[PDB]
Amino acid sequence: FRQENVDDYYDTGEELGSGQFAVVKKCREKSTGLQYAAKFIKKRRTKSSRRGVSREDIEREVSILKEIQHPNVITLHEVYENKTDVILILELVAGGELFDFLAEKESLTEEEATEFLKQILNGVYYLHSLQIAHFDLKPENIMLLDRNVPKPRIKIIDFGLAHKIDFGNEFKNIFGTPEFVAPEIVNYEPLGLEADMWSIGVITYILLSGASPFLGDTKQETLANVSAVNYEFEDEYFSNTSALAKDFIRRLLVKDPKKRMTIQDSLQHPWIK
Repeated sequence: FRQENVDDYYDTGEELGSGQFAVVKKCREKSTGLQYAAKFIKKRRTKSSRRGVSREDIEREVSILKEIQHPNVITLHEVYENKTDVILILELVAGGELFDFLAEKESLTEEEATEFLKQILNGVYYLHSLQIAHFDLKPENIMLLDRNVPKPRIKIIDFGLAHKIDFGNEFKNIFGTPEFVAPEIVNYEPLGLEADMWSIGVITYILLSGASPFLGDTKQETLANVSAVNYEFEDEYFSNTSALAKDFIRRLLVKDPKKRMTIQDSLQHPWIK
């Protein structure tokens, strides 16, 4: 990573958002005048510390980002590091959240939505081809490059929990928002590409109905619902949803990961064609 001072080449600006471990600010590259999204990740000081992110976890997120290159995935521009932080100069998005964009339009044809879901599936497809499990697929991580265009492109913007599946030993923890994680995760079981697919199933469900399939009033209720895979298509929301759509969701939200559709099967699915 570049050991120089970010402030020497970029002019940080307004804060765009915060996370338990990071804070992304909008910056302007001095020599080009181009805008970027600088993500500040505070380093872990001690192995016993519960604060910050271990340089290994940072290493992992940087390598992944450095490897990927797809229209539906954020791109990494530069990486700076100082005494306390590791700054990732990331591509800057302007369209906002996908779900904020859709939730501003009138009715959204079941097909008009599939066009967006198709984009997501691609990005995931790309990632999975390189054997990369995103592990943090959720609305908040799905924005739009530009919202003032004929066919706005979606971008998977975060890669913190992203893991490269290596033959041999595996990981077990690494889980994100309860509302979107898969049962394998909750029960701390062997993880794979299946988790991402479960996530996709949840996205599509919310995408079409506007309701979460496992969102409890409290983190514990949710995890409980997820663990029990007790979702349902209540006629109050899924009354104007095709049979194929529900089938598509059913094949994704299944407890046994081996029986759960894969990114390829989902693209071959008749609801996507």
